[PDB]
Amino acid sequence: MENFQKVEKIGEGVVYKARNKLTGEVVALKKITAIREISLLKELNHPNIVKLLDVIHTELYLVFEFLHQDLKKFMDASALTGIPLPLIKSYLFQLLQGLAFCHSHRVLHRDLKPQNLLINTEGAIKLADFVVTLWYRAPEILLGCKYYSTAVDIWSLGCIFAEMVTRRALFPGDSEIDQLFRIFRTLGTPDEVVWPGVTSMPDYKPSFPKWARQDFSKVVPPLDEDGRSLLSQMLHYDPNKRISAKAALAHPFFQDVTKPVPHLRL
Ligand SMILES: Nc1nc2ccc(C(=O)c3c(F)cccc3F)cn2c1C(=O)c1ccccc1
Repeated sequence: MENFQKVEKIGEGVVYKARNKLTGEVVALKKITAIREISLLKELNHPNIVKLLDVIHTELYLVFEFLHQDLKKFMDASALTGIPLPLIKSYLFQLLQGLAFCHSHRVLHRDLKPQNLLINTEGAIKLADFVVTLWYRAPEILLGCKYYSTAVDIWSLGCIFAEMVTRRALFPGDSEIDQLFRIFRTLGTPDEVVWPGVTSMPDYKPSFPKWARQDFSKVVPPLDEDGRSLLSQMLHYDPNKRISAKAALAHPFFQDVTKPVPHLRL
Protein backbone atom coordinates (compact mmCIF):
# COMPACT_ATOMS: atom_id res chain seq x y z
CA MET A 1 0.00 0.00 0.00
CA GLU A 2 0.93 3.65 -0.60
CA ASN A 3 1.57 4.09 3.13
CA PHE A 4 4.92 2.30 2.94
CA GLN A 5 8.18 2.76 1.09
CA LYS A 6 9.71 -0.59 0.21
CA VAL A 7 13.29 -0.25 1.44
CA GLU A 8 14.66 -3.64 0.45
CA LYS A 9 13.45 -7.14 -0.39
CA ILE A 10 14.67 -9.22 2.52
CA GLY A 11 13.44 -12.65 1.49
CA GLU A 12 11.20 -14.50 -0.95
CA GLY A 13 5.18 -14.60 -0.53
CA VAL A 14 7.94 -12.01 -0.55
CA VAL A 15 9.12 -10.14 2.53
CA TYR A 16 10.30 -6.57 2.19
CA LYS A 17 11.81 -4.27 4.76
CA ALA A 18 9.76 -1.09 4.55
CA ARG A 19 9.28 2.31 6.12
CA ASN A 20 5.84 3.60 7.01
CA LYS A 21 5.82 6.86 5.03
CA LEU A 22 3.77 8.21 7.91
CA THR A 23 4.91 6.95 11.32
CA GLY A 24 8.50 6.67 10.10
CA GLU A 25 8.27 3.18 11.55
CA VAL A 26 10.36 0.53 9.77
CA VAL A 27 8.55 -2.77 9.38
CA ALA A 28 8.69 -6.14 7.67
CA LEU A 29 6.05 -6.36 4.99
CA LYS A 30 4.89 -9.77 3.82
CA LYS A 31 3.11 -9.99 0.48
CA ILE A 32 0.81 -13.02 0.42
CA THR A 33 -11.96 -17.45 6.15
CA ALA A 34 -8.23 -16.70 6.08
CA ILE A 35 -9.19 -13.13 6.97
CA ARG A 36 -10.75 -13.76 10.37
CA GLU A 37 -8.12 -16.42 11.00
CA ILE A 38 -5.41 -13.82 10.60
CA SER A 39 -7.26 -11.16 12.58
CA LEU A 40 -7.28 -13.47 15.60
CA LEU A 41 -3.52 -13.83 15.20
CA LYS A 42 -3.40 -10.04 15.54
CA GLU A 43 -4.68 -10.50 19.10
CA LEU A 44 -2.05 -13.14 19.93
CA ASN A 45 0.46 -10.75 21.50
CA HIS A 46 3.49 -12.00 23.45
CA PRO A 47 7.08 -10.75 23.83
CA ASN A 48 8.36 -13.89 22.09
CA ILE A 49 6.03 -13.66 19.13
CA VAL A 50 6.87 -11.26 16.29
CA LYS A 51 4.15 -8.65 16.49
CA LEU A 52 1.63 -8.63 13.66
CA LEU A 53 1.02 -4.90 13.51
CA ASP A 54 -1.51 -4.67 10.72
CA VAL A 55 -3.27 -6.65 8.02
CA ILE A 56 -3.82 -4.74 4.79
CA HIS A 57 -6.37 -6.41 2.56
CA THR A 58 -6.58 -4.74 -0.86
CA GLU A 59 -6.75 -5.64 -4.55
CA LEU A 60 -3.04 -9.23 1.16
CA TYR A 61 -0.10 -7.71 3.03
CA LEU A 62 0.88 -8.50 6.59
CA VAL A 63 2.75 -5.78 8.43
CA PHE A 64 5.11 -7.15 11.08
CA GLU A 65 7.51 -5.64 13.57
CA PHE A 66 11.00 -5.72 12.06
CA LEU A 67 13.84 -7.76 13.57
CA HIS A 68 17.32 -7.65 12.07
CA GLN A 69 18.20 -11.30 11.82
CA ASP A 70 16.90 -14.86 11.92
CA LEU A 71 18.42 -17.81 13.75
CA LYS A 72 19.58 -19.57 10.58
CA LYS A 73 21.80 -16.60 9.69
CA PHE A 74 22.95 -16.46 13.30
CA MET A 75 23.80 -20.17 13.47
CA ASP A 76 25.67 -19.93 10.17
CA ALA A 77 27.51 -16.91 11.51
CA SER A 78 28.40 -18.87 14.68
CA ALA A 79 29.42 -22.10 12.92
CA LEU A 80 33.12 -21.89 13.84
CA THR A 81 32.68 -21.50 17.58
CA GLY A 82 28.99 -22.35 17.91
CA ILE A 83 26.37 -20.55 19.99
CA PRO A 84 27.38 -20.40 23.68
CA LEU A 85 25.26 -22.80 25.73
CA PRO A 86 23.99 -20.02 28.02
CA LEU A 87 22.51 -18.32 24.97
CA ILE A 88 21.18 -21.58 23.52
CA LYS A 89 19.39 -22.21 26.79
CA SER A 90 18.01 -18.65 26.92
CA TYR A 91 16.67 -18.96 23.38
CA LEU A 92 15.07 -22.34 24.03
CA PHE A 93 13.50 -20.97 27.24
CA GLN A 94 12.02 -17.93 25.49
CA LEU A 95 10.70 -19.95 22.54
CA LEU A 96 9.07 -22.36 25.00
CA GLN A 97 7.36 -19.40 26.68
CA GLY A 98 6.12 -18.25 23.29
CA LEU A 99 4.76 -21.71 22.53
CA ALA A 100 3.27 -22.08 26.00
CA PHE A 101 1.42 -18.84 25.21
CA CYS A 102 0.33 -19.83 21.67
CA HIS A 103 -0.64 -23.30 22.72
CA SER A 104 -2.66 -22.02 25.65
CA HIS A 105 -4.81 -20.20 23.08
CA ARG A 106 -5.13 -23.37 21.01
CA VAL A 107 -2.95 -21.92 18.27
CA LEU A 108 -0.17 -24.00 16.68
CA HIS A 109 2.73 -22.75 14.60
CA ARG A 110 3.04 -25.99 12.54
CA ASP A 111 6.22 -24.96 10.71
CA LEU A 112 8.98 -23.92 13.07
CA LYS A 113 12.46 -23.69 11.59
CA PRO A 114 15.59 -21.58 12.19
CA GLN A 115 14.59 -19.19 9.39
CA ASN A 116 11.32 -18.36 11.20
CA LEU A 117 12.91 -17.49 14.55
CA LEU A 118 14.08 -13.88 14.71
CA ILE A 119 16.51 -12.38 17.18
CA ASN A 120 17.46 -8.89 18.29
CA THR A 121 20.43 -7.12 19.87
CA GLU A 122 18.96 -7.42 23.36
CA GLY A 123 18.98 -11.20 23.55
CA ALA A 124 15.35 -11.83 22.66
CA ILE A 125 14.15 -14.45 20.17
CA LYS A 126 10.65 -14.62 18.72
CA LEU A 127 8.40 -16.87 16.66
CA ALA A 128 7.54 -15.50 13.23
CA ASP A 129 5.43 -16.57 10.24
CA PHE A 130 2.93 -18.87 11.93
CA VAL A 131 11.39 -26.16 -1.60
CA VAL A 132 9.79 -26.45 1.83
CA THR A 133 12.17 -28.04 4.31
CA LEU A 134 10.94 -31.16 6.06
CA TRP A 135 13.83 -31.25 8.54
CA TYR A 136 11.69 -30.15 11.45
CA ARG A 137 8.47 -32.03 10.72
CA ALA A 138 7.06 -34.16 13.50
CA PRO A 139 6.69 -37.88 12.70
CA GLU A 140 2.91 -37.89 13.14
CA ILE A 141 2.62 -35.32 10.33
CA LEU A 142 4.88 -37.43 8.10
CA LEU A 143 2.79 -40.53 8.89
CA GLY A 144 -0.35 -38.78 7.70
CA CYS A 145 -2.04 -37.85 10.95
CA LYS A 146 -4.69 -35.32 9.93
CA TYR A 147 -5.47 -34.02 13.40
CA TYR A 148 -2.08 -33.40 14.92
CA SER A 149 -1.60 -31.32 18.04
CA THR A 150 0.50 -28.61 19.65
CA ALA A 151 3.06 -31.39 20.18
CA VAL A 152 4.23 -30.90 16.57
CA ASP A 153 5.75 -27.58 17.64
CA ILE A 154 7.70 -29.13 20.53
CA TRP A 155 9.17 -31.66 18.10
CA SER A 156 10.31 -28.91 15.73
CA LEU A 157 11.77 -26.91 18.58
CA GLY A 158 13.60 -29.97 19.98
CA CYS A 159 15.15 -30.31 16.56
CA ILE A 160 16.32 -26.66 16.49
CA PHE A 161 17.70 -27.21 19.98
CA ALA A 162 19.76 -30.18 18.81
CA GLU A 163 20.97 -28.20 15.75
CA MET A 164 22.08 -25.21 17.85
CA VAL A 165 24.09 -27.55 20.05
CA THR A 166 25.78 -29.66 17.35
CA ARG A 167 25.93 -27.00 14.61
CA ARG A 168 24.41 -29.51 12.24
CA ALA A 169 20.81 -30.26 11.34
CA LEU A 170 19.46 -33.21 13.30
CA PHE A 171 17.31 -34.79 10.54
CA PRO A 172 18.17 -33.20 7.16
CA GLY A 173 15.74 -35.28 5.08
CA ASP A 174 15.39 -34.44 1.42
CA SER A 175 12.12 -36.25 0.80
CA GLU A 176 9.27 -37.37 3.03
CA ILE A 177 10.52 -40.92 3.23
CA ASP A 178 14.14 -39.86 3.68
CA GLN A 179 12.97 -37.54 6.49
CA LEU A 180 11.09 -40.35 8.16
CA PHE A 181 13.96 -42.78 7.77
CA ARG A 182 16.51 -40.37 9.18
CA ILE A 183 14.30 -40.05 12.27
CA PHE A 184 14.02 -43.85 12.43
CA ARG A 185 17.77 -44.43 12.08
CA THR A 186 18.43 -42.19 15.07
CA LEU A 187 15.44 -42.67 17.37
CA GLY A 188 14.65 -46.24 16.37
CA THR A 189 11.83 -47.40 14.12
CA PRO A 190 8.63 -46.74 16.09
CA ASP A 191 6.31 -49.60 17.01
CA GLU A 192 3.30 -50.28 19.24
CA VAL A 193 5.56 -50.48 22.29
CA VAL A 194 6.73 -46.89 22.21
CA TRP A 195 3.87 -45.42 20.17
CA PRO A 196 0.48 -47.11 20.68
CA GLY A 197 -1.56 -46.86 17.52
CA VAL A 198 1.38 -45.95 15.30
CA THR A 199 0.85 -48.96 12.98
CA SER A 200 -2.67 -47.68 12.26
CA MET A 201 -1.42 -44.37 10.89
CA PRO A 202 -2.36 -43.61 7.25
CA ASP A 203 1.18 -43.75 5.87
CA TYR A 204 2.65 -46.34 8.21
CA LYS A 205 3.98 -49.38 6.33
CA PRO A 206 4.78 -52.73 8.00
CA SER A 207 7.56 -52.85 5.42
CA PHE A 208 9.45 -49.97 7.08
CA PRO A 209 13.01 -51.11 7.88
CA LYS A 210 13.53 -51.71 11.60
CA TRP A 211 16.42 -49.64 12.97
CA ALA A 212 17.62 -49.70 16.57
CA ARG A 213 17.52 -46.55 18.66
CA GLN A 214 20.81 -44.73 19.26
CA ASP A 215 21.90 -43.27 22.62
CA PHE A 216 21.35 -39.53 22.98
CA SER A 217 24.91 -39.22 24.21
CA LYS A 218 25.92 -39.94 20.61
CA VAL A 219 23.31 -37.61 19.15
CA VAL A 220 23.82 -34.23 20.82
CA PRO A 221 27.25 -34.34 22.46
CA PRO A 222 28.45 -32.40 24.47
CA LEU A 223 25.04 -31.43 25.87
CA ASP A 224 24.78 -32.18 29.61
CA GLU A 225 22.35 -34.74 31.04
CA ASP A 226 19.68 -32.16 31.90
CA GLY A 227 19.83 -30.97 28.32
CA ARG A 228 19.68 -34.49 26.90
CA SER A 229 16.88 -35.38 29.32
CA LEU A 230 14.84 -32.43 28.06
CA LEU A 231 15.58 -33.08 24.38
CA SER A 232 14.59 -36.74 24.78
CA GLN A 233 11.22 -35.70 26.14
CA MET A 234 10.78 -33.15 23.32
CA LEU A 235 11.46 -35.91 20.78
CA HIS A 236 9.20 -38.67 22.07
CA TYR A 237 7.37 -40.43 19.25
CA ASP A 238 4.00 -40.49 20.99
CA PRO A 239 2.57 -36.92 20.67
CA ASN A 240 0.87 -37.59 23.97
CA LYS A 241 4.01 -38.52 25.89
CA ARG A 242 5.92 -35.63 24.28
CA ILE A 243 6.53 -32.90 26.88
CA SER A 244 4.27 -29.81 26.75
CA ALA A 245 5.82 -26.35 26.49
CA LYS A 246 4.61 -25.49 30.01
CA ALA A 247 6.09 -28.56 31.67
CA ALA A 248 9.28 -28.05 29.65
CA LEU A 249 9.67 -24.62 31.26
CA ALA A 250 9.86 -26.41 34.62
CA HIS A 251 12.61 -28.81 33.58
CA PRO A 252 15.84 -28.74 35.67
CA PHE A 253 17.75 -27.64 32.55
CA PHE A 254 16.35 -24.13 33.04
CA GLN A 255 17.13 -23.83 36.75
CA ASP A 256 20.15 -21.67 35.88
CA VAL A 257 18.84 -19.93 32.77
CA THR A 258 19.92 -16.35 32.06
CA LYS A 259 19.47 -13.87 29.23
CA PRO A 260 22.88 -13.20 27.62
CA VAL A 261 23.22 -10.73 24.79
CA PRO A 262 24.48 -12.14 21.51
CA HIS A 263 27.10 -10.33 19.49
CA LEU A 264 25.42 -9.43 16.20
CA ARG A 265 26.85 -7.90 13.04
CA LEU A 266 23.99 -5.97 11.43
N1 LIG B 1 14.45 -8.72 9.26
C1 LIG B 1 13.13 -9.35 9.41
N2 LIG B 1 12.16 -8.85 10.19
C2 LIG B 1 11.09 -9.67 10.11
C3 LIG B 1 9.83 -9.58 10.71
C4 LIG B 1 8.85 -10.60 10.45
C5 LIG B 1 9.14 -11.70 9.56
C6 LIG B 1 8.08 -12.76 9.29
O1 LIG B 1 6.96 -12.69 9.84
C7 LIG B 1 8.42 -13.92 8.33
C8 LIG B 1 7.75 -14.00 7.06
F1 LIG B 1 6.87 -13.07 6.70
C9 LIG B 1 8.00 -15.05 6.11
C10 LIG B 1 8.95 -16.08 6.43
C11 LIG B 1 9.64 -16.07 7.67
C12 LIG B 1 9.38 -15.01 8.62
F2 LIG B 1 10.09 -15.08 9.76
C13 LIG B 1 10.45 -11.72 8.98
N3 LIG B 1 11.40 -10.75 9.21
C14 LIG B 1 12.72 -10.56 8.79
C15 LIG B 1 13.62 -11.30 7.88
O2 LIG B 1 14.77 -10.84 7.71
C16 LIG B 1 13.28 -12.57 7.18
C17 LIG B 1 13.71 -13.83 7.71
C18 LIG B 1 13.37 -15.05 7.02
C19 LIG B 1 12.61 -15.01 5.81
C20 LIG B 1 12.17 -13.76 5.27
C21 LIG B 1 12.51 -12.53 5.96
